[PDB]
Formats: sequence, structure tokens, C-alpha cells
Amino acid sequence: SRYEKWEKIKQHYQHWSDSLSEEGRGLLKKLQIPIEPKKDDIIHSLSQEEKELLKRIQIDSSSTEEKEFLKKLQIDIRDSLSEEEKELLNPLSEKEKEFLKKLKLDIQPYDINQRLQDTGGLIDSPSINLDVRKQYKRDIQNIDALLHQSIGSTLYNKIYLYENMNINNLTATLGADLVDSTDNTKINRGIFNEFKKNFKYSISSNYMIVDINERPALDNERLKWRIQLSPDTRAGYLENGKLILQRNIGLEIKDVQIIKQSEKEYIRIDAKVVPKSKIDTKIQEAQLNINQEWNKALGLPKYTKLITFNVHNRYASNIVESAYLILNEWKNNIQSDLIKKVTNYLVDGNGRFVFTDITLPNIAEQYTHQDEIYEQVHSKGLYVPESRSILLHGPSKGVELRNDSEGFIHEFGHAVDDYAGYLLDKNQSDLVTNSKKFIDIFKEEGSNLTSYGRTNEAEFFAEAFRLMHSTDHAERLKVQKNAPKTFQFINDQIKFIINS
Ligand SMILES: COCc1cccc(S(=O)(=O)N(CC(C)C)[C@@H](C(=O)NO)C(C)C)c1
Ligand SMILES: [Zn+2]
Repeated sequence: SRYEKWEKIKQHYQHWSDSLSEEGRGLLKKLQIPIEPKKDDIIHSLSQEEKELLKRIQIDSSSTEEKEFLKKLQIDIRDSLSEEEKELLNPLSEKEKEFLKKLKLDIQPYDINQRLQDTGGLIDSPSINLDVRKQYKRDIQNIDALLHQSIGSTLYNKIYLYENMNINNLTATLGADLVDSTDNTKINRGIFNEFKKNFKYSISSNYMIVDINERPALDNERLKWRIQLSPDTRAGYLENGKLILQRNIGLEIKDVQIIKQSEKEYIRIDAKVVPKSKIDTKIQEAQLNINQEWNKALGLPKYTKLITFNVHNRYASNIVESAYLILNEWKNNIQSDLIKKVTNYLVDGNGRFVFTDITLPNIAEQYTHQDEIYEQVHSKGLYVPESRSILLHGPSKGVELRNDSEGFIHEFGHAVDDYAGYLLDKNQSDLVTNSKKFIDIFKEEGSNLTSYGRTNEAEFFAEAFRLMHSTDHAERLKVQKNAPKTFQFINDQIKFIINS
């Protein structure tokens, strides 16, 4: 019985609940309901030239919510003028982006669970204001102290706990086409099998909030987790039949099936709570294995640390399994000599291929070279010349690209750009796209390739490189055709690098 099971759990935690102080309850409430920014106070703090700038700016050219909040911000600023003006109003200026980069630090909500997920538990990551960073730390530590009572040896194997979830949260890449296009009540059997094949374990770095009784799905809640706790899993009762689980727990995926609820298809994920260290072990074992493979394959020292698994979140095992596929497509589409030469260069600078489910501003390969948070970047992928590293963020959705394999190759094009400029002058060590020859090439052919390739010389080069190494024959030819100077320039650098 649903209501019986509910009361039985509430009872188990009744003394715990009644013992909560005023600050303890408010802390638990603040966690469930994050404190949103005050858009009135934000707008008030802007100069009226910045308001006009924020009024007419196309904000999506830069999170979706950040753009949605800014659009919520813009709409609130725009609701004082004409109807005709608003209907009319419906890359960036370097004045515009430079403005948004500083505005991003003022619109961040105080969200404990989000701070944990983004950092993967590494809350000392210098990606937010120090004072706020210390505030999260106090709350998190205090919540840890609150969640001290375990589920117990009696209840752990007599109950199931449930969690409805949006697919895009795990990976927005597969979430785009896991629902059948022809029939949205159906799940694409193809993607499901791959999804199921690579999900063997999961990690929760924040506080999971689960339902005692299964709640009917909302709009984009196509994932329905069924969780069995372990006897010493620490938790707390929340009002309206919910449990808050301790942070830093591991989940073994026991079964992934397609089920039917109300003539619509959902994915059920059965998972059992295990020690997080047990899963961290499997991750570290996988990290050492993939490095052993690629050290031999690349002609590198046996113990070279090149590939990093910075994995802390709910779709952990796929981040691991995707890195294998990504590097394989990378190996297949790029000359082995171009690869070895450039990779050895990265290793000289103690570089890494970082595959992670935490946000890039919280990746040490970035923030140790980027002190200003307004210069810190989150995106699907990145190349950081200061650390000679490629960073790839699994969960997020990427701009204009299909899979992550194309994303990595694009990032590798950045390393090629780097290495080309180094060989050109080993004392200056600048990017070859900063050379005047390529600059003029960009001024001409810079608008022929992909939309994002129009951003700058470095980006144009990377996009060009990616398309020149695509599996699609047509897109290789488009570069050779629409950007012949760029096409030849890269082949020049590739020849240059190999013959070193
Ligand atoms: C499905 O994955 C797609 C994907 C893979 C890798 C990176 C990204 S990206 O973040 O959108 N991205 C631009 C794209 C076109 C490479 C970043 C970038 O120029 N890196 O060097 C750019 C925003 C800084 C997306
Ligand atoms: Zn790029």
C-alpha cells in the first residue's frame, strides 16, 4: 500500500523530524527551493546604456535558463514601450559579450544541489565568488550533519524509492532523439539499446530528492528511476511523501527497460545504492586501462597520464564509454603521424584529454589558468593552450555539431593550430592562426564554412579542420571548394608538422 508505506517511513524518521531546529528546516527548504535572483535588483543595478544594450541584444548568440532568465530579464525591461516596438524587436558585439561575461556572475541563483552537481562535490573550485563559495560549504556541511539517520536494516529491502527525470539532464545529445519523431508516445528502440548498453553505474554527488510513492510523469519526464537503498544509506523525511538522500552515493544499474504507463512509453531505470568508492574504483580502473591502450598505440611511455576521467554525476559510466568511442573515431579519421606528433607535444606540456560530467569552469585544466570567473567558459568542449588540454563535457548539448566525436576532432584542430605556430617559432610560441597570412585568409573565406566558424580565426581553423576530416565525403569537398585557401593552408601545416 502506498499510504501505508508512506506512514511507515515517516514514523521511522518521526523523532528525527521533530528534533529539527528552525535553522535545520529552513536549510532543508532552501535546498529544495533554490533562491532565485531578484530581477528587479539586477535591472536597477545597470546603467541605462546597459539597459538599452540588454534591451535589444540577441541573447542566444553566446545555460538555456540563463538565456531564459536574461530574456525574462529583457522582457521585464521591455514592458514599458510600444507594442509595435516589441513586435519589431522580436555573433555578438565584443562590447556585448564582454558585458554578458560580467553579467553572468550576478544572475546565479543560490542552488546547493546545482553547486554540487556542477562541481561534482569539489566545492572549493574557484568558479564562484569566494564568500558565496564559503556559504555553500557551510550549508552543505550542515546538511551532512542533519542527514545522520540511516534507512535501517529493516526497511531497506522492503521499499522502493522513485525519481522522475528529464533525459537531457543525463545527456542532451541523446535526449534530442530518444523520443520517436513520428510518435512522441514511443521510445526509439535504436537509441535505447545503446543507452542501455553503456549504463552500468551512476553517481550522485548532490542530495537526491526521491518520492516514496511513484509520481506520474510530467511533460519531459520520460525517465522513471526505481531505487533500492542500502541498509546504512543516510536519509531524511520531507513533507508530502519524499526522502532526501545523503550526497556522494553510488548506484549500480540493475535493469533498464521500456515500460508502458497510460499508453505512453517511458524508460524505467532500476538501480541499487552501493558505496561510491566501489564505483570510483571501476572508473579509476577504466582510466588506467584506456591510458595503457593509448600509450602503446601512440608510442608513449607506459605510465603516461594523458586521458582523465573527471566523472562525478548520474550518467557516469557513459562518459567513460564515450571516451573510448570518441578516441577511436579520432584515430580513424586523422593520420597517425599527425596524431602522434601533436599528442607528444601536448604531453610535453603535461596536457590531458579530460572527459567529464562536471562543468568546465570547475576543471583544473582551465581554472588554474583562468582566475577571472568572467573569463571562465562552460561549453561542450574546449582547448586550453596554457595547459595543452582538451576538455569535453558529456552532458551538455553542443552548437551545430552532431556527436561528440566531431567535437573532439574540432578541439584537436585547436591543438594542431597551437603546434603549427610553435614549430614556426619555438621561442614566441603563438597560434598559427595569429599569423598574418591566415588572418587575411580568414578575412576572405571566413564566412564560407559553418556559422560558428565565423567567430574568429582560431574557430574558423578548427571548424575547417573538422570538416576536412569528416566521414562524410561531401563535407570534405565543401571545404576544398568553398574555402580553397583555408583548405590548402591546413594541409600545409599538416605536412609541416609531420615532417618535423
Ligand atoms: C555534441 O558536441 C558538440 C560540441 C563538441 C565540442 C565543443 C562544442 S562547443 O562548445 O559548442 N564549441 C563550438 C563547437 C562548434 C566546436 C566550443 C569550441 O569552439 N571549442 O573549441 C565553443 C562554444 C567554445 C560542441
Ligand atoms: Zn573551438
